[PDB]
Amino acid sequence: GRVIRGQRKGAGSVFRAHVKHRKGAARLRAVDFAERHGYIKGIVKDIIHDPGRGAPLAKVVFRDPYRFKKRTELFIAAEGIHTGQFVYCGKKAQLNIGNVLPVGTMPEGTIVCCLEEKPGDRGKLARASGNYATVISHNPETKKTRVKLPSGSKKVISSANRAVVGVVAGGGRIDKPILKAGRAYHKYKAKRNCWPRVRGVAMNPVEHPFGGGNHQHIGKPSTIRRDAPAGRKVGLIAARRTGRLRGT
Amino acid sequence: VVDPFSKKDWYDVKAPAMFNIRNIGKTLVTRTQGTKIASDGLKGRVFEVSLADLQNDEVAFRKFKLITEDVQGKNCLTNFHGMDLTRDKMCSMVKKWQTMIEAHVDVKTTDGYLLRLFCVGFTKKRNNQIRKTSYAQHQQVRQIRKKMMEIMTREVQTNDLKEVVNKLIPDSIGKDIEKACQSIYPLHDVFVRKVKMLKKPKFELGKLMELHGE
Amino acid sequence: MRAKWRKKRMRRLKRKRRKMRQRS
RNA sequence: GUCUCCGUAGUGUAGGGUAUCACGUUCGCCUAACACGCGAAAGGUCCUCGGUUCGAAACCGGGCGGAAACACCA
RNA sequence: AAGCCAGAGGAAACUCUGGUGGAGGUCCGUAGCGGUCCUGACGUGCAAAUCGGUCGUCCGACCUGGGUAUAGGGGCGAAAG
RNA sequence: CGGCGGGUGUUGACGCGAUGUGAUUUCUGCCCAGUGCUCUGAAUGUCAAAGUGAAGAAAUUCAAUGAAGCGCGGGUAAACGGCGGGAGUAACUAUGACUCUCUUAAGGUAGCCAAAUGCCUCGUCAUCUAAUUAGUGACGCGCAUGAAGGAUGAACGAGAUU
RNA sequence: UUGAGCUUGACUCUAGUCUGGCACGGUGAAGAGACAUGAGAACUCUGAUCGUUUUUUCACUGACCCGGUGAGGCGGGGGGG
RNA sequence: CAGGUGGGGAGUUUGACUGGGGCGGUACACCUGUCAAACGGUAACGCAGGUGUCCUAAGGCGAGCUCAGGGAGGACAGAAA
RNA sequence: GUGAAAUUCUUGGACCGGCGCAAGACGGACCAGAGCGAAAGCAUUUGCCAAGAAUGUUUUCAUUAAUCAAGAACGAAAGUCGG
Ligand SMILES: [Mg+2]
Ligand SMILES: [Mg+2]
Ligand SMILES: [Mg+2]
Ligand SMILES: [Mg+2]
Ligand SMILES: [Mg+2]
Ligand SMILES: [Mg+2]
Ligand SMILES: [Mg+2]
Ligand SMILES: [Mg+2]
Ligand SMILES: [Mg+2]
Ligand SMILES: [Mg+2]
Ligand SMILES: [Mg+2]
Ligand SMILES: [Mg+2]
Ligand SMILES: [Mg+2]
Ligand SMILES: [Mg+2]
Ligand SMILES: [Mg+2]
Ligand SMILES: [Mg+2]
Ligand SMILES: [Mg+2]
Ligand SMILES: [Mg+2]
Ligand SMILES: [Mg+2]
Ligand SMILES: [Mg+2]
Ligand SMILES: [Mg+2]
Ligand SMILES: [Mg+2]
Ligand SMILES: [Mg+2]
Ligand SMILES: [Mg+2]
Ligand SMILES: [Mg+2]
Ligand SMILES: [Mg+2]
Ligand SMILES: [Mg+2]
Repeated sequence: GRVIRGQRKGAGSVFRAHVKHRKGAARLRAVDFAERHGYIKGIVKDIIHDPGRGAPLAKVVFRDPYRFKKRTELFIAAEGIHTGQFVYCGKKAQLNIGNVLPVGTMPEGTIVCCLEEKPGDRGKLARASGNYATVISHNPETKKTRVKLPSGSKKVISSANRAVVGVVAGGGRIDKPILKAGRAYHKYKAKRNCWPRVRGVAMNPVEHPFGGGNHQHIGKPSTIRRDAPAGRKVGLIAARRTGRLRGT
Repeated sequence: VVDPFSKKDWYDVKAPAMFNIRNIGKTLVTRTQGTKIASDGLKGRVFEVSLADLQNDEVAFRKFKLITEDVQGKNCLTNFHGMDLTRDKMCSMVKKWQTMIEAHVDVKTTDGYLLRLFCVGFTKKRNNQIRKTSYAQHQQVRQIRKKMMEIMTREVQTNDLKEVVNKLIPDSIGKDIEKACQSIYPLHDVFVRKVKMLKKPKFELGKLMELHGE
Repeated sequence: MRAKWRKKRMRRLKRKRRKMRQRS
C-alpha cells in the first residue's frame, strides 16, 4: 500500500544526478560548413577527468570560421590522443585517432568512438569508457551505413553521421574488483543516490511485491510481464529466458 | 490443384558475342502475376555452361557462369560472371611425386569489373629423368608464384572485360605463364583454374547490348 | 582391473582420505 | 479421537452379464549343461457379513485390518 | 605493505641478511559519536528515557553547524513498518 | 490532473534501470508436467465497436468478415517451485551388491546432520565427570537436510554454546 | 451483521498499458477486384475512357513530429580552372 | 468510443448453530419409529433411520387370479430349471 | 538415421535445387618410411622480425672442451583461472 523504491525514483527529488562538479556535456562540435565540405583543425589543449564517468574528456580548441574567436569543445577522449595534438573534423579529414569524420567516408572495417544516432546531433553511441562501434557496410544509394554497436546489435544509420576514430579511453575499468563497500560508496556518490540496494525480499509487503513472509522467499514468479503496472514490475522484466546462459 | 507448369512460359538464354554459339538454351519462369514480375524472376540466374558447347572446337573441361542481367521480349541476355575448370580435370591434374604452385590475384579491369583469378601449375619431369619425384625448392616455387601473379595482372588491368574473356577462352594466360616459368622449373599443366566476379559496375545497358549485339 | 582404472580408484580413495583427515 | 482412502493369482497391479498385464511356478523344445530364447499350461470365497438387483468383485450399509491428513488459541 | 640503499651468495634466474620507507574501510586507546552488560541506580525520577561503572568504534560507508530539496496513502528508509 | 510535460540524463551498453544470492576456496545435480515469463503466427477455433451485405414500412433482425487477448505450438528453473512406493534376494544369522513390478514432469545427485533443521528422543556408541536431558566426535530410511544456494576456511564479533 | 494494516485463485471496479474503429489526415503512381459511363452477343457475354469503391505496395511533402544552430554559405545554374 | 489486461490502486464481504471458539458435524427445509410420562403438544451436537428422487405406468377403471414358505411326486434334473 | 528401427524435422513447405548474407572453425588432394625443430611440435598467400643446422673457407681466437648433483627455460592432450 506504499509507493515502492524505483517508483520513487521518477520524481527525482533525492534521485537526481549529482552534476555539481561535472565538467560539461561531452559533445562533438555542431555541424557547419567546414564539417560539411572540408575539415577544421583544432588543438587538444587538455585532458581532464569528468566526475561520475570513467572516460576522460578532451578539451579541444578550434578557430571560429566566421568571427575572431576561439571555440572550446569537450570531446570524449579517444584512447591515444594527447595534449598538443591536432585533431581534424570534417568530411575531408583523414583516418587518424581522434579525427572526426562522417561514417559514410570511412572504410568497411573501421571502428569509431562517439557515434551520432541521427545525422546532425552530437555523439550519442559508444561513449562509455573502453567502448567502440564498428562500421560494417555502406550503400551509396539511399546513403545508409550499417554499424555494430557495443551491445552487439546492428544498426542502420545515415552516412552523414560523424564519429571519432578509435576506441574511447578509460580502458578495462571494470576489470578491477571494487573490494570495498567504501569504494562503492565513493563511486556512486559522484553519480547518484542508488547504491545501498536493499533486497525486496527483505522488505515488508507494503513497500514491495516481494516483501513479507516468515522466510525470505519471493513467493511468486520473479519474471513479470512487460505491461505490468508500475509498483508491480519488479524482478526480471519481460524476460525471454532465465537461468545460466549456456551456449551464447 | 492445377499444375503450376501451365503458368510457366519459356525464354531463350543468349550468350555474349565472344562465343560463336549464341544459344545457351531455354529457361522457364512463371508468368507475371500481381507485383511478381517474370523479368525480375529471370534476372540474376547463373548458367554453368561448358566451353565446348559455347565455342565451336574448344576444350570441354572449361565452364562459364554467364549470369543474366537484362531480359527483353523472349530473350534473356547474359554476361560473364566467372569460369572454372571441371572437377574431373582438376582431380586428374593432381598427382603424386610433383609440386603444384597455386596463385590468386584480385585485379580490376578497365571498365570496372573486379576479378579474382586462381591459377595452378604442376611440375613436369623431363623425358630422360630417372628420379621418381619432381619437386621444386621453396624459392623456386615462390619465384614461379610471383611470376604467375605478375603476368596475370598485366593481362587484366590494361584491357576491357570483353577482351579479357576472349583471351581466357583459349587460356593464353596459362600458356604464357608456362612459357615464362621454364627458366625456373618446367611446368606442364598450367591453367587459370578459376575466376570469379567480385564487383560489377552499375550495369550499363548500352555495354550489355554491345556485348551481345554490336 | 585395468591399471589406469586402478590408478583412478586410488586417486578417488586418496581424495576421500585427504577430506577425512582435513575434517580433523 | 475426527475425516478420507485401500483390501483382486505366490508378488506388484488393471478391471452390474464366465476376472487383465508382467514377473513368478509347471511341462516340452534349443544347449554338453545352466541362463537367454521358443511353444504350451496352471494359478486367484476379488478382506468378512448382510442387503438392492434376474444377476455384485463392482452398488449400498456393518465389521476386520492397513494407509494418509488434522489434532489449534490461551 | 609497496618503493629504495648496502652487504653476502649465485653461471644465470635470482636468493638471503640488516637498514630505510610509512600503506591500511589496520590494532590498543583519548575527544567525539554510539549504547553491551549490571537485566545496577531512579522508577509520584534530575529526567514523559536520565545517571554510575563497564563497554563498541575512534582516517573513515567518520562526526558535526548552517543553507537547500523531498509532505500524508505522500515523503524518506544500509529495511526495524 | 494537464502540456511530446518531467527524473535517470551535463547520460549511451565498461551505461542506466530491475532482481536474487552474499568475501575467498570448492561445487552448484535431475525436472518445462503445474503456475508464470517469453518467441511464432501457419492453415488457425473463439473474439467488441465500427464498417459490409440481405429481409423488413421502419424501429429492428439475420448473415458474412475476424484486432489484441485467450486457445493451438516452441523456449526458459542462478523464474516461482518440485525432486516416489511395494516385494524377493549372498553356504550361520544380519544387511542387501542384485532381480521383479506400480508410478512420476523428474523421483533428492554431490555433499551435510538428532546441526539454529530429528517427532519418536534424555536416539545409539565413544569421550569429557564421582555422577552430564549439557558439550564434542561418530552413525544415519533424514517426522520434515540438501545445492545462488550446499560444504568449507583463516581473520574478526559488546553474537549463541561447552 | 464495529474497524483498520496486509495478501490473494474472493466480489465489484479503476489509473496505466495492448489492440480495433472514427477525426485531424493530404499528393502521385502501380497492382487485384466489387468501381460506372459502357461494350461485345428480349435475343445471354467482352475490350476500353475519366471518377468512385475497397485492400496492398512503392513514392512525394504540405499538416504533424524530432535534432542542430548565435537558424552562417541550402538547391539549381554559370564561370574559372 | 470499443475489446483485452490490470491487487499498481479503490470499495466491500468473508453465514449460523455450537456444553468457549476453531477443526468435525448439520441437530439450518423436510419424513418414519422412539423419547413422550395411554387426548393433543413437548427439548438436547437424544437414539435408530430416510429425502432433494422414481413411474405412460409403478396413474385410471374393469375383469380374472393368489402370495411367502413348506410337504409329497414326475426322463435327463442334481440343493436350486 | 539404422543391421532394422525409433527419438527428430515436415502442406506452417522439411529434404532437394538456385542466388545471396553472416559467423566460427579447419587448412584436403599435392603430402612422401620427404624437411625443420632440444623435445613437445611444425603445411593457405604475402610482408616484417630476429634465430639456426649443414656446406664452402690457405679467415680469426688458441684448449676456451665432454658429461653433468643443486638450479633454470620449454613442455601434446586433458584440466584450472580471467577476458
Ligand atoms: Mg543487497
Ligand atoms: Mg523485516
Ligand atoms: Mg503489494
Ligand atoms: Mg515474500
Ligand atoms: Mg512453498
Ligand atoms: Mg580502524
Ligand atoms: Mg579499534
Ligand atoms: Mg534496571
Ligand atoms: Mg514484522
Ligand atoms: Mg549485489
Ligand atoms: Mg486473433
Ligand atoms: Mg534446460
Ligand atoms: Mg542423501
Ligand atoms: Mg539427521
Ligand atoms: Mg538442536
Ligand atoms: Mg556444566
Ligand atoms: Mg554431534
Ligand atoms: Mg539447482
Ligand atoms: Mg447478529
Ligand atoms: Mg473493511
Ligand atoms: Mg478469479
Ligand atoms: Mg484490496
Ligand atoms: Mg400425556
Ligand atoms: Mg400423547
Ligand atoms: Mg379386482
Ligand atoms: Mg595445453
Ligand atoms: Mg574461460
